[PDB]
Amino acid sequence: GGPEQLRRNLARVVGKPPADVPDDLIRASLASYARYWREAFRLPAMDHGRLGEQLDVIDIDHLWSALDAGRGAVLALPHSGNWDMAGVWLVQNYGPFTTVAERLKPESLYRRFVEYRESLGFEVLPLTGGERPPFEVLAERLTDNRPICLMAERDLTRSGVQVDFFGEATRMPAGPAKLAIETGAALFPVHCWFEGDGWGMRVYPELDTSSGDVTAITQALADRFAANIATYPADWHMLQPQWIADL
Ligand SMILES: CCCCCCCCCCCCCCCC(=O)O
Ligand SMILES: [Mg+2]
Repeated sequence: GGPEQLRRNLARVVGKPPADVPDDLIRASLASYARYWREAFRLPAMDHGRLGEQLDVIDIDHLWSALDAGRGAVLALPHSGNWDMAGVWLVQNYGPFTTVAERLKPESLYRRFVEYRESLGFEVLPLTGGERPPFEVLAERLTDNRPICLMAERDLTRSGVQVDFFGEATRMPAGPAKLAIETGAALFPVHCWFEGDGWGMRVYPELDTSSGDVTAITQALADRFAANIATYPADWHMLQPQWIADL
């Protein structure tokens, strides 16, 4: 989609026609987008121990307490800030975790990305073409009282859950809700953003699963993502189509 699709996505976040999205916001979002890729370049070579010691996560005790209760946890977050840096922080402060990635094309580029995240200490499952269904591995991780992390605000396929997002229809993956219902794992929304020259991260209160309804739960997740993106609009680098009307 590139910058023009980014402008159109920011138009929803901010409630204005694409043409009226503030110039300063478009600028900051492109700078934020550039920063992610500049950090991805060097992140495998940074001092991960130092980063784990010196960065903080607001309300990380949410997660720790879910793991003290033996429940496992689903950390669901949007494409904001540098989520790979948060992953480094979790690897250093808790240990390796499991996640999931679209099997991009070409396979050589997919492998580049796998190597990148594996060098950060993550276990990355292919969304397609792996030995086992990713869901089933994830559920086994949760039942072993482990955290999993899922990028959770975009899934524009037939099986994605339709939710309202900044007042308009989009689709988000059902996995986070499905996994929490099936395993009892706590479903924590997470947000990452850029905090000056550093990184801001927060774990939010777990989502109520009493409804047993994937669509209601995913809507609550979307609502929290929308509130967090609204706080740091420039850090949500969604340059791909997000809302259904843009497909
Ligand atoms: C604040 C608590 C720790 C949060 C850690 C979250 C780590 C997220 C890691 C995601 C890795 C996969 C991202 C690539 C997927 C894609 O966009 O195709
Ligand atoms: Mg309840």
